[PDB]
Amino acid sequence: HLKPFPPEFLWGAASAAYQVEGAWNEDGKGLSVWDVFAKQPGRTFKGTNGDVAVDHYHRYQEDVALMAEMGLKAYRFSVSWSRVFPDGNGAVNEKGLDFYDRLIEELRNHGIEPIVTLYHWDVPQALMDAYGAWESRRIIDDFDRYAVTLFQRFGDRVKYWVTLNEQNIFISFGYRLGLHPPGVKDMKRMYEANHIANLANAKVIQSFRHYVPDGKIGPSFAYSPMYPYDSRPENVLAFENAEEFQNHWWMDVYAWGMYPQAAWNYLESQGLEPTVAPGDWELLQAAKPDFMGVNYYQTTTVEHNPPDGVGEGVMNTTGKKGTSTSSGIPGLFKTVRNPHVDTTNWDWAIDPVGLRIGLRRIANRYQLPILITENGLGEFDTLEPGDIVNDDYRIDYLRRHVQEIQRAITDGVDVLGYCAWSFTDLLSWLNGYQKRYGFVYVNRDDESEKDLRRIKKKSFYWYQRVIETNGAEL
Amino acid sequence: HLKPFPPEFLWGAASAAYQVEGAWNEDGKGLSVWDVFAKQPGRTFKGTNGDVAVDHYHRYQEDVALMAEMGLKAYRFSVSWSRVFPDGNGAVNEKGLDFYDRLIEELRNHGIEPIVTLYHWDVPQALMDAYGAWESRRIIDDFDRYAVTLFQRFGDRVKYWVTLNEQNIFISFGYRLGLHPPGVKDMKRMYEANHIANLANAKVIQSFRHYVPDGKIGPSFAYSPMYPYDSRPENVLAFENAEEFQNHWWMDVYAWGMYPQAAWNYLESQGLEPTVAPGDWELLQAAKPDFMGVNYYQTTTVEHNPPDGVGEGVMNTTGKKGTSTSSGIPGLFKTVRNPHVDTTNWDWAIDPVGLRIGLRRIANRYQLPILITENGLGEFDTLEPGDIVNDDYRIDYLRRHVQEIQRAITDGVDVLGYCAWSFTDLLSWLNGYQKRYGFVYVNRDDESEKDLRRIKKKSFYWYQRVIETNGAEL
Ligand SMILES: O=P(O)(O)OC[C@H]1O[C@@H](O)[C@H](O)[C@@H](O)[C@@H]1O
Ligand SMILES: O=P(O)(O)OC[C@H]1O[C@@H](O)[C@H](O)[C@@H](O)[C@@H]1O
Repeated sequence: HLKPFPPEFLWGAASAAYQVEGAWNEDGKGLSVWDVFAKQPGRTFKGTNGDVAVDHYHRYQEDVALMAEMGLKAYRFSVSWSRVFPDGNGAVNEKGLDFYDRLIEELRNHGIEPIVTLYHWDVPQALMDAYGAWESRRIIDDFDRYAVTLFQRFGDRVKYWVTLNEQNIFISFGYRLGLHPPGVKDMKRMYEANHIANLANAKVIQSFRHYVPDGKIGPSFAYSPMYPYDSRPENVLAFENAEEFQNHWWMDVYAWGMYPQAAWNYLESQGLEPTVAPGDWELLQAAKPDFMGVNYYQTTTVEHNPPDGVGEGVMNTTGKKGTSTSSGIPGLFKTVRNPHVDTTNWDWAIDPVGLRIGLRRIANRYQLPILITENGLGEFDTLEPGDIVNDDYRIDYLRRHVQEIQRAITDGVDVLGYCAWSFTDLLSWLNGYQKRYGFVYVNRDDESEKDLRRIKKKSFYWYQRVIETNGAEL
Repeated sequence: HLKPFPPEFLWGAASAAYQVEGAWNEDGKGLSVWDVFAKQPGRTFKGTNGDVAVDHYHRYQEDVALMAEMGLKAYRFSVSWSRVFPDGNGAVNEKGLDFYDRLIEELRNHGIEPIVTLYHWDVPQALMDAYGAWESRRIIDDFDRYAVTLFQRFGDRVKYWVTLNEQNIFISFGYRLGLHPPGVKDMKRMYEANHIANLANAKVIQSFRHYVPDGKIGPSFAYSPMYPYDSRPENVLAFENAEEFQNHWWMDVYAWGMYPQAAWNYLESQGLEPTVAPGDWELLQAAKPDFMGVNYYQTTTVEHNPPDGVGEGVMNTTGKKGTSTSSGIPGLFKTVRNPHVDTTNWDWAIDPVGLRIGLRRIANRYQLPILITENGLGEFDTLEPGDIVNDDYRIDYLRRHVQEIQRAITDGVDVLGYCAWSFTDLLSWLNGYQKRYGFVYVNRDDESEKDLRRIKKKSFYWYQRVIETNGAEL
């Protein structure tokens, strides 16, 4: 017998500024590292970039009207740092703030709760130019100043805040895999910037307690819960290393203010552990969040990896299912295909029970409320005659995940809300447009920009009914 | 490259008073619940009991000399509460305290560190008669009077103390399985008694901070780390249930003063959650231990268990391999044979890497030092002419477990010592005498005490060499 979703459950949907806004140089916006990075030849699929994206900066009023039509309780979006401080640390651009003000007013005027994400990977290029951005402690006070500006300006209107979105992703992709700005492949630098990002997160949660005392705030972690392949003890030990190295490495710092000891020691033995200054541990431990943001898409199964074994694998860019290969850390663990779940054609696991497992792990380990900030299925959509997009695949994925959430709530996990990814189709950081996540189809592809018109998918109406029946009808 | 065992590592061996002492009615000792229980027909194998056991009460000088010959750094034993308070809570039996004084003096005169266990399952029968022993809050103050009696008498000479030894066993075997005193099969009563023992534990740790400010104290948990059968999400979820219900239910209280939420809610949904009094959480949270004691023998593998599925299983007390059957909680998990490890003739898994995994989990979850208070292999031994016992099976098991401890120390786990179970052969609570654990064979069986003579097994000389080289030579 399932509990119902609490009466004030935030049924949400989410975006990210670069992925959606466009207007990349209007009204005084400065350059971000993704403005520069995406125009480098060969970085992004068919040269796609966010100059226009889906042009939400100009079309937000139509976008919010579709949200109100849908009945969204909440909308999560990111603020573009380079719209607010074109220099990162110089004068504030009032036109930048004014757009987010207009967006929030538009949201409230329709009874939609705004959830403001502070950082979704778009640090101003000037700060990377001036001092290497996340590799310098100077970004801590610059990021604080930016966050305080938003707190003072929108705190009276925004209850829910997310600090850093998927810090493990932009640190990892940006400094170990070289796939994101700044395009670095250097684990020593990766963990230095990661540590500085941890301090930046902690500093702004501290500021938030001062400036928005009645608000709620937390980082959002890209969480892939680890599984052992089988009950072979070597495989279970590999799972212990993987969950601590991939997940606790970040979530223990968010929740407890301290890195896990075994992973630290392994980094120390390699000379990779971050530099620590007086006052770091005090700050990190004094910044408890109200919730743990969670972006979930899939679980990961691991097995034993000998000292000689797998390192970086082969990411699935194409869509040709089967093209991924095992990624690992020699001596600790390597990934392996989970024979008991389906995958998308991008080799992503379809594992809604894994969401319940991950929600249970966070509550069991930290006793924190959880806001699901991102969950969704990316797939090709066909526009059929009569403005019909039949994305039954997308409905099937979201339904099962929402079902497992309800089971998590019945187990006792405190789930504050759920933000499907995404509201409209949007620009993928690297893979262009044809892998869509939206409830609302946007009329463009990789070659033709067309007119960017919004078309309601079948999933739009499925999710309209979910919100109307507070989850009772799925 | 492995770290060495720390220079003050407590290389130990262990026993329990009922299992070893004998002299059940000598020198003013009162009856314990096990004196009474084991003499009820059908409770124990071939009617074996602790009347004589291996007569360590009279023979402790011989036994300590053998410890000294082996070069033991520490000896862990339990104090028989009914020797000290014959009626549990009245006047002290000075002769009872005097035995443990002579024992501790004998150990210190041979340079062996005593590790005193306060409770190893033998509450005096008179407290069971007066108010039902662990089922009544009365026991909190009675157990405290007894602990403080020991603290004041021996605190000057004993630095390392264990409170409750395997609370999860004597509570669940006593109140859920009906296999230990008081022979109850009632889940509601089991969790009430469990909660009272949590309070008794916290109360004496609190008293210890006053009476033995320089000592170190912890409970000792019977830890079987759980494994999922495979990466099937339903099986990983049964692992999450199993680890929380069987392990976190006790260790979270010991480390954090808090029961885990999902397990609590499942018990509440069944009317099984314990009665909580004002001030309980305050006491439980303000009694941090210096270490987590760990009794390890095996891991447990689990799979999905439907709500009509498995409950109590068949236990193996004979010695014929393949007799045990699955046990579980319907709707949460059930155990299953781990196909990737061997088992003993009693169906206990042999999983030395599981010890590393369990030690890693405790450090990762609680950041506590660990004292391994029990680990050993129980098997039939053959006494060969010339008083020779070749127990290579025991050496092999101890060697691989001690090896995995060093890998755990290298990972960063703070392991304070290792107490092999047991120093001499002793009486098994239910299994009689033939399932032997000792380094020192004791000449007796289930039918005759014979001359109870002590015979060093081959593993005696192996462990002697382990200690002499501080574990460099295994
Ligand atoms: O590469 P894909 O399939 O388009 O997935 C990208 C999505 O994956 C998530 O990790 C990001 O938070 C999103 O911003 C992004 O939309
Ligand atoms: O294997 P057996 O004979 O059932 O014994 C298990 C042993 O290990 C633990 O369960 C107890 O702490 C010991 O007292 C006991 O002797």
